[PDB]
Amino acid sequence: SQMTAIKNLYSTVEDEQRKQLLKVIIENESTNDISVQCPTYNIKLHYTKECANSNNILKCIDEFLRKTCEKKHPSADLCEHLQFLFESLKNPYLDNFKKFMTNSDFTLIKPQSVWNVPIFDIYK
Amino acid sequence: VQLETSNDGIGYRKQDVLYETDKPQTMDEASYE
Amino acid sequence: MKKSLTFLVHVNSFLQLDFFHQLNEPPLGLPRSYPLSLVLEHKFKEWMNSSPAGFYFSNYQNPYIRKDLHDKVLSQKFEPPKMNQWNKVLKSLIECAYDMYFEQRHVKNLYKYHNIYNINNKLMLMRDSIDLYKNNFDDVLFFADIFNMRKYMTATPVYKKVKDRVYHTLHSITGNSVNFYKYGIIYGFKVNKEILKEVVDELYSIYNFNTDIFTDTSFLQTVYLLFRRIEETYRTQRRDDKISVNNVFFMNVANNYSKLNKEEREIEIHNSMASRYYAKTMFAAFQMLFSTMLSNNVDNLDKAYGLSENIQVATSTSAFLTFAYVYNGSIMDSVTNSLLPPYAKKPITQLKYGKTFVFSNYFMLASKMYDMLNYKNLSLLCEYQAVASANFYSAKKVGQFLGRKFLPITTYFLVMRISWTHAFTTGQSGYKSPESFFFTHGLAAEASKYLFFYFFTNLYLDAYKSFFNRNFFMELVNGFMYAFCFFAISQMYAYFENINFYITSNFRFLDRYYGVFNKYFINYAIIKLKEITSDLLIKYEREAYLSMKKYGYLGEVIAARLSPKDKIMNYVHETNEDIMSNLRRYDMENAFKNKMSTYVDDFAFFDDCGKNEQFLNERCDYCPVIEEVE
Amino acid sequence: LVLTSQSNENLLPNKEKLFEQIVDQIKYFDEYFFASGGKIKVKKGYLKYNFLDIYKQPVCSAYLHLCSRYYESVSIYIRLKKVFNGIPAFLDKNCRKVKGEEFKKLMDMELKHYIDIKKELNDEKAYKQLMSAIRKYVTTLTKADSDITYFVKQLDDEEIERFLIDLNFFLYNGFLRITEDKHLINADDVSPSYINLYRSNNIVALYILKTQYEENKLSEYRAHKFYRRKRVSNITNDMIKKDFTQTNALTNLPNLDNKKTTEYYLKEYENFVENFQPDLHDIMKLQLFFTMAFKDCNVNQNFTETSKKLWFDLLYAYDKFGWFYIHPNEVINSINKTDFVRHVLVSRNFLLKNNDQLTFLETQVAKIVEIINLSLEVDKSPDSLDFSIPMNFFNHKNGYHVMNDDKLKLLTSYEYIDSIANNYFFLSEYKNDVFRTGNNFKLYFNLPNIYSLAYQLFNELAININVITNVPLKKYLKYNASYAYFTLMNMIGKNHDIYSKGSRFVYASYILGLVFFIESHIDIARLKPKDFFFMKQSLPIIDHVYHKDLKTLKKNCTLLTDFMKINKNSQNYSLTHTEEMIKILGLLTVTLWAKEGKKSVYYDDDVSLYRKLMVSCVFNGGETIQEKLANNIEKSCDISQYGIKSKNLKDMIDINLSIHKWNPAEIEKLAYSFVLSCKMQKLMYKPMNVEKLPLEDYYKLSLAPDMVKTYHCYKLGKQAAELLESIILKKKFVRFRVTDAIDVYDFFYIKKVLSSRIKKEYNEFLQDKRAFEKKELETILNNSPFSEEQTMKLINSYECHWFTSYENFRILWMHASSNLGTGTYLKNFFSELWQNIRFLFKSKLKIRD
Repeated sequence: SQMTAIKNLYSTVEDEQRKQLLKVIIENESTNDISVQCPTYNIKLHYTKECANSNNILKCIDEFLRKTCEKKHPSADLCEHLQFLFESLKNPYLDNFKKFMTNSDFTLIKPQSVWNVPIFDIYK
Repeated sequence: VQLETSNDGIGYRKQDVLYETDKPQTMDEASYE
Repeated sequence: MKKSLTFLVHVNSFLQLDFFHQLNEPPLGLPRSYPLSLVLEHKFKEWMNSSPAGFYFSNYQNPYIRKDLHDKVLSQKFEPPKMNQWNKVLKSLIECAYDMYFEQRHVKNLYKYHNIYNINNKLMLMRDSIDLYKNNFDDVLFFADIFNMRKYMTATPVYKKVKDRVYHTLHSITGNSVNFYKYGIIYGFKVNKEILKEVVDELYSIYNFNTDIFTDTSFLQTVYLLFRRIEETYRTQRRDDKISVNNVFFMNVANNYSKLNKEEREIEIHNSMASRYYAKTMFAAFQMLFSTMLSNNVDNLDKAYGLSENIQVATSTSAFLTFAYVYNGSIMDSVTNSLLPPYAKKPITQLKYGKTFVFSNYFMLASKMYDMLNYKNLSLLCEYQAVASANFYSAKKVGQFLGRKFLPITTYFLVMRISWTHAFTTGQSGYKSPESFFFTHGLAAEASKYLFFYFFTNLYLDAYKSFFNRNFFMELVNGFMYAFCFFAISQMYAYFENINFYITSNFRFLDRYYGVFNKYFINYAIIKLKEITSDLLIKYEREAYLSMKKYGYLGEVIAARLSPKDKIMNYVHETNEDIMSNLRRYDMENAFKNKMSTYVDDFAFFDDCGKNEQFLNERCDYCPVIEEVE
Repeated sequence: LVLTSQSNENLLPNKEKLFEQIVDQIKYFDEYFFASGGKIKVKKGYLKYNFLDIYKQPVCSAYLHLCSRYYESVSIYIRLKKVFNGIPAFLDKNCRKVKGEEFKKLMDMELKHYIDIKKELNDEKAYKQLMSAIRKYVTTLTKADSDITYFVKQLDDEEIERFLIDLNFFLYNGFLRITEDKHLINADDVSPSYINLYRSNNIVALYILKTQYEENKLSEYRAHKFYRRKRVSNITNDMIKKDFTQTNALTNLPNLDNKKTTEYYLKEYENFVENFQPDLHDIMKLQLFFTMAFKDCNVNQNFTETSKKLWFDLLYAYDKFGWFYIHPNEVINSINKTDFVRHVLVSRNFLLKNNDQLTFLETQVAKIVEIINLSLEVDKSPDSLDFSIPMNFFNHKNGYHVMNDDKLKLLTSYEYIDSIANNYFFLSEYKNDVFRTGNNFKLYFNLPNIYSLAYQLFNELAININVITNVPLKKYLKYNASYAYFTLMNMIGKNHDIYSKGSRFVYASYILGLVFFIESHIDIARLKPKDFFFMKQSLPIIDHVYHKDLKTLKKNCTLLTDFMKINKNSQNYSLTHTEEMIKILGLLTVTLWAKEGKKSVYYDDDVSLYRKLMVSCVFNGGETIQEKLANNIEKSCDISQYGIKSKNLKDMIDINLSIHKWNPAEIEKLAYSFVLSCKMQKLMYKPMNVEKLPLEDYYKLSLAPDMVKTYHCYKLGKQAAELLESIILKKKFVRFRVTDAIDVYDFFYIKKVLSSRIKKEYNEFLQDKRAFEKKELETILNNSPFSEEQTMKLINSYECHWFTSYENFRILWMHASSNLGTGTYLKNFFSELWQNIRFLFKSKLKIRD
């Protein structure tokens, strides 16, 4: 689990200022909450320039990411992070991602939530 | 609004369901040694 | 008052086995002994699961297993496991671990082969704690001194006059440093039910008649000062010093203990215990007793079951659905005790090993108090908490790996996770105030409505398949939801190691929480329980369950967007005792300003902000203005 | 050396003599005391005697713990007589209302027509001024303190009266005022001592003695400056040798002059009673302390004529030369300045609650130190052997100095101290109350264990050490060694803590020094069961993963033998008698840590591995067995006949010790048999290689001695471990069944030589079991030069160790099933198979006649 993952992490980590910082977390597990929370990555893009021809916004970012993995745009971070992470997720998840840059039928971008109005919030 | 996704997380793999049942709650760790 | 509590099992008897199991060398060819509180924590978990009523709930997800449960319930072949079935197992477990001390290489040389006279005083005390526990194993309860307000004493002794009872002020009651005992020191005693009842009626006859001189929290204060004077009239220079009272490990028995007679050793164990422990035990008896004599709403709380289909039968569906709740109640959830900040955290939920062993013995104290006072339903309802105390390990492991959308159990503990953040999550100088955790909010009562409609749909669908839905089922919820008053109210009794929790204005919490819930439940009895058919019973289930999955989905949403730097959440989770006490008076006083209402509009915000209208984002009940002055 | 056993006829005059020393200590009780009814009387002829020169009398030296109770109860009675008779002189000058002659008329406790002042004085302005006047005199004596002097002034007029009533009640009647809480208290507990004042709630009486009579007169907070002053200079051994030279004992070693060391300790008993000149009534009460102290003369708890002579030596050793286990200057340097408040408060509680249990212990050592003197007086001629071997295989470096002569002996240094530890375990049929401290004439032959007595005081320390933390200090007791070593210094030194001051304990400290050090630093049985699991369970070895744990034994044992040195100085080091007797008493406590039951430490099977190799390590001067034997064999023979490289020499000695239940006395016989054989196989045979062995050279193993045989029987066991691990990982439970578990052993009985291509051979075995069996024999029987009747005898004579017993059959499966014992499905599946595999061993089982 996530509890085991931080315990598996504790062998790998090599700084005592980190190991003490990880020790107090693992030691206080039964008394205190521990949750793993991801950071957001924001996909910056020109909306009207990119999403003009694509059918969906879900379809649109796929046609954006395939431009960047094959390739300076400020989404250069994300396609590094994908190839880094899919290197760690060794056999099944690297192949379908490498297959993703070929097949246009594929959508990597998929909705995690049921979408309602408005789609975008336009910042006054 | 929630959309039920396929459970494939680190805590949420099918492998992790069986692994946490493989080790029982050891009396050694609950003693804090 | 002195004869009321007889301390059966001495500390330094039981302290040797749980705190000091490393010092005990095992008998030969046999592994190292684990501490006795862990073995009584871990065999308590394995007892429920081997006991047949616990077997069905741990396998409730398999449909072919649980139909064997429902068929026994309708045919009344079901009972929850009484703790009279537990104590017989406990007598064997303690006599093992006592004999696994007596078959040690070093005790057997001194104790077995030679005559017992004038042996080392532990080795006699390690014997007499068995011989007392064997004779009275059903009455013994076990307790742990977790919270201590210890003074400072200069360590060259002062002549103590015999008549001098030092604990006569509230300045002699107060503690400079506060010492938590997290590794646990467990001892035992016996409650004489009659002689206690002949005491606490006479104290209630003093308070009720002479209200001229007492208020609620003044009389509660001054009984505890008697319970420090009786604690001091047992203290002598022969047993212990000044310093050895404050330090538990410095306690021993009289140096002439081994030479005394069997009738004289047993009176010495009672005297040697209650020099240090007469306050905490006898006040724990008095706190539950004195509050429920005051509040007029206990009779209305126990005739809820007892008229139509009482739980004393213990085979009815009324007795099933209550225990079916409490086993998934998981008394105070292992998820939520990691959630609660340290001021509102119970002292008993801080033991490093042996939580369920203390809890299952703690709540059976509260059962005997209600069995004194003829509240035989609440005498039974405290047992269920003590009987379902085994799943404290289970409530932790549910949220880790068990399937979220699969288990109704998991969706229950995820909503109750958010119920301790209910007025907290609306924050999107902390302008919000901390909500009262001693109060149980609207989500907690709705979450127990889920497990009732989860189980009673699983019961009814097997009744129409195998085999007056209006007036019976109405008397079932009138039973069931007024149990949830009591499981929410008896949290206040768990904070019995300190007096300063109870001194607040909401001392009779049992009345003012009852009226808040009775206003809530009548407003639920009128509307949703107006029309009841079989079709509606399934209809109210998945209408709730989808909302419970909706309410359960909030914690995955809100927690990812949180920031550590809130000016209030640094302040709520403080551990400085001068800050720990400013909050425990605050949530008790500011308890009932909160309401039992759940709003659907809590997270829809107004996008436009008029500066005068900036309050409409906030949406708490009690919103005091907090203004930054520089 | 077991006193009860009547087996040995050479020692029966020696055993009978030792009892009549113990019976003779009744004669010292008879000569002063008379027993009339149930009350003990002084004899009528001894009414006039002062009893101040008891230290000159022999009954003090023969009853040390009793004579020390006496001169507490006399030194208190002298000093409180000086104070209370100081009052009417001082009442005149510093009180105006009541003068001292009025004080004498008020409280003379001779019967006229209790001594409550206020009902008799009946004058309130006098009373509050009199209580003011006494408080002035008590604060007069406590001038040297600020904190105690503060605590005296806070006392009421009523609370100072109870000091004055009880001080006068003591001097008139000789015993205290225990009237409060009286169910607990016996007869001796009333009797005056520094403990029994404190338990009696007379703390003001302690305040007087703390300031003006005894040292460290400052309070506890200033005591950190005190003990740093009582640090002394280090003493050179050439200073030490000037004292030991004048006497030589029976063991032909230097000894302290015993008439000097006795004369050193008696100065503290002389200065108690130097200038006291008794009245008529004073002798009547000095008899009362003499009856209360020497009521408890007993045949069991006496000091005999040897232990008497030694107990004064170590007091003179510790006070002058600083000769405890831990050096006394080391303890005070180990304390931090803030922590001296904690260390004293442990020694207050530890000595209060255990002064009865300690004074039982210090007598109970005195029986066993008497028998250690009996050990040296055993005739050692017939069990000696005249011839000697050039490397000491059987002599122990830390044995007796008598036994350390370089000759082989039939009874080594072990079996004596193994027999002394056997003295506790031979038991009479009927139970005895040895612990009863009253007067008994009977001589109880059962003796309680000196270790299990002293372990129960370890249990009381390690409780009272855990005041300082709420964590239980389970493994971490080794770092809180200072909280014990300061309590030890208060016992064997002068007990400077007057609230818990008792008699000095030497024998209790030299045991509780070693018992605490064994049960904290180097104990292994009570550490957590996963970690160091192998040393807790004596078993054969099949993989040598465990050698990193073996170096913790050498780390622990060399820490122990550094602890057991009485003198820490090694510049000009020289053994003495008193150090030797404690070193032998040091070896006793190590043995009683190990032995359970009448069987010896080396030969028992219940006792762990770790204790068997610890006890063997302490005798060898902190060398391990595996260090001792490898150093011996490599110089005594050329092992490269047997192909054993000198790196792996220590593994083989480890490998063969593991066979015979981890027995050092067994393998020492094996190794020297190997050394005797290694010299003779070298002349008459061509060398072999046991790490790389051919099939054709298997007959070389048949002629090999018992070490190299089983060291090659390991190599089959190691190989079968690495098949059965690799077969499971290959079959991954797809093809893994019971039938593989049979066939792994079926390769294991057949295969006799380590192979390079192991998995290749096993696939050849599954195809043809019988034809592969012929392939082993046809190679050996053809290629060995011996006849095939002879060669078949050499094969059948040798048996590999894993076959002969069920446990040695077992652990090959237990090696794999522990190496794959993570998951519940992984582990209980391996619990499933082993029931089926037990059916295999019945088929193999044969009997050799």
